[PDB]
Amino acid sequence: YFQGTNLIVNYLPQNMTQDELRSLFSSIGEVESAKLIRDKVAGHSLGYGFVNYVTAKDAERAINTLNGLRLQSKTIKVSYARPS
Repeated sequence: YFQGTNLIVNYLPQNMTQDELRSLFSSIGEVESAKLIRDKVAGHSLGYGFVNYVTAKDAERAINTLNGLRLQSKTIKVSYARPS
């Protein structure tokens, strides 16, 4: 089974801010960094972000707890950020 600290969070609502993203994930455990991706020109969210936990165990708990969470008209996807 895969262990890691780094997550990608997809299908976030357009009005979710980086601070709200950080907060949601901070409820599980200590967050090393949370970054909401936005567009260059218009400042609008691209609807996804990266959340890295201090501990691997907390990233796993974040996936199990928050994957599939329904926010507004979106079902979010939380997974490990892995290459390919």
